[PDB]
Amino acid sequence: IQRNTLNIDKLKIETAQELKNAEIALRTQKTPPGLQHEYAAPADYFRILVQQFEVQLQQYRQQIEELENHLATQANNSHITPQDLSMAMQKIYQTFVALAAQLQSIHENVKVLKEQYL
Amino acid sequence: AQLQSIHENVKVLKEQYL
Amino acid sequence: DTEGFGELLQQAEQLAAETEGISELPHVERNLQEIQQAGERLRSRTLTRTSQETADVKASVLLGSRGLDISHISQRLESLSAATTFEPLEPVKDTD
Amino acid sequence: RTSQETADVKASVLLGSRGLDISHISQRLESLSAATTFEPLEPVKDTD
Amino acid sequence: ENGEKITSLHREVEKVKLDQKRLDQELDFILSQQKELEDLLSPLEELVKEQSGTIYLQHADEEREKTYKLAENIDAQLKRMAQDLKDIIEHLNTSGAPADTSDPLQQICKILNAHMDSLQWIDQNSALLQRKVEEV
Amino acid sequence: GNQTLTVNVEGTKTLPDDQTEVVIYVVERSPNGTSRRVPATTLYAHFEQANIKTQLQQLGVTLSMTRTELSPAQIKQLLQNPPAGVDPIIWEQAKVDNPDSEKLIPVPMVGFKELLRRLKVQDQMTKQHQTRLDIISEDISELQKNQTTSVAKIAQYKRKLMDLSHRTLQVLIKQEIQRKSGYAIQADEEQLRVQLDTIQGELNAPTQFKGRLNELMSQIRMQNHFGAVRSEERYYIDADLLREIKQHLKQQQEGLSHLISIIKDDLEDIKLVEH
Repeated sequence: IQRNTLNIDKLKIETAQELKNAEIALRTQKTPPGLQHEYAAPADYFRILVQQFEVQLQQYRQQIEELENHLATQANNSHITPQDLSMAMQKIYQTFVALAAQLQSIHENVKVLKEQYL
Repeated sequence: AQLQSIHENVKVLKEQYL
Repeated sequence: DTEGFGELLQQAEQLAAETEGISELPHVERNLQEIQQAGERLRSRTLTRTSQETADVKASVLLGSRGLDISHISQRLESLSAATTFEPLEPVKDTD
Repeated sequence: RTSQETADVKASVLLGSRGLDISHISQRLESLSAATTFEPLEPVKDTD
Repeated sequence: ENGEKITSLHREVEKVKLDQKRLDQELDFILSQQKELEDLLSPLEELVKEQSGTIYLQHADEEREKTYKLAENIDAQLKRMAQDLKDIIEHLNTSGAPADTSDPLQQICKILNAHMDSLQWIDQNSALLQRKVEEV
Repeated sequence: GNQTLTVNVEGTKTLPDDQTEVVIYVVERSPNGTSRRVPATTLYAHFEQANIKTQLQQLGVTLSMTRTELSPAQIKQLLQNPPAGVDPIIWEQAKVDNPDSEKLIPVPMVGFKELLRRLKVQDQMTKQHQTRLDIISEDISELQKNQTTSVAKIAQYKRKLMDLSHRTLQVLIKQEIQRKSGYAIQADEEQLRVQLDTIQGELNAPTQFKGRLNELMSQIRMQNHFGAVRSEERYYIDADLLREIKQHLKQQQEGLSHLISIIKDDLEDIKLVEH
């Protein structure tokens, strides 16, 4: 049900932006042609749409390049050893301790700002 | 620093045995 | 007792699915050598921000405020990584 | 038994769990070993 | 003990029986917004079909239809390539898994993935929170 | 038969040896039109009158009581004396052995006929716990089904937004061609085309996206045709080695849960400084 929550309020933002796009088409048609040159918003929409294509193409590139990591190792990872399991737990735990130590190095700063401002 | 190097080992025995 | 990892996995998938700022695409279920590499590829970004000279102490202040001891979990993970478990080399498949 | 490479750090875990900072106590004990404190005494015990 | 455990569990149940009853209302509110979007678009779609009877008269009209139709082609390729990528990832995740998931090792390796991306979220959001501590 | 009174049944509950527990309350309506409950001790002080109790027994009542709160005064006065034939040492010790001092009170057990009376109530209470777990299974069968109905709604409504987004795009494309019809190509529009030409180049380049995606959909099949032609190395990891691996992964996961608290806690707190 929580995996539904975050999909629903995402789709609510997705749908509210498409209503806001279609209002540009609704406004451009109601604008008289002797003033339609003053309404930049269709060119703002196409510039934003191209910038959204340019962002999606970088995200699609990363997932291809991480799939090309995954298959290059899964072609060689011939079984699973208890020592790969040991070394996975050990590496993740040191990454966890290091990130808890980073979060301490921020969470105390948040309090120094809070006890200055409220 | 010596007692830290023992007091922790006591907890390793304790959560192994109880 | 007979209460296996699937109960803890169901909570692991929750901690992921309540941090996922939902993508347009699904995520990839890595094999264990990309898991080992993702750990170290991330730790090598953490340890340019935090010196290891203070790491375990700062983590114990933060997580000890919630009742976790780190040194016990480390010494468990040292004894678990010393444990001489099962002997490998699986026999030949099905038929030949 | 204990390497000095970890001493002040391990002591700060153990005694910091009980509310002690070792770094302020060391920096006090540094100033208490740098400080040019008094020589002969101003007049206490005035019935002498 | 069972009496207080069951008297807890039915509260937990009725809270989730309210959570879903928010989600059904928010979903069919989105359905209302998508119906309004369509009754806002459909009059524009027909008036723009009438105005598609306009004759182009310069090479600058010809290249201009090609420019904005290139965006229409790219949109219809990217909103495909998302499904072409998704089917690769869901066919990979549903074939990297051995045929018995009651196994401890599959359960541990999937816990270790969810811990690894809990940590990749902790890194990225620590690298956001610390910037707001550099802004204030 | 008083016209200012309404009798209400709040619950009925099966008991052992062919009896039923019935919970009732009375409502009084005043001559100005307001209503109240009638207090339990006041209603019991009607029922315990011999002229009323005889009529309740003629309706088949075996026992009558309140279910009223005991003040600390009433509790302390009850505990102050050992019950008939209980030893004082056992009666004082049973106040220390009492595991919840504000929900629970010590009550004697005398002869096997009291033990059997408890065991029959435990049998009937076990059934009344089961009849609630049966309904909690139907409640969770509403939830997992309606959860799946929400997934089906999302999987339709995202695909309906795709129809409407393509329709907004095809309207705006034609409106912009129509708005600039008869004008020369503009600087905004040559920049837009040079970005779109570059993007269309990246999408058609034989070593970019489509080429890679078609060799990935080759590789996964070549691998999986031979993966199903290995043996399964079925490692016998020990049961208590797996117990401590579960406990390590638990303390690591409850630790991650506190970090994922703190980053959300702090990221909402900082928004209270920015406003």
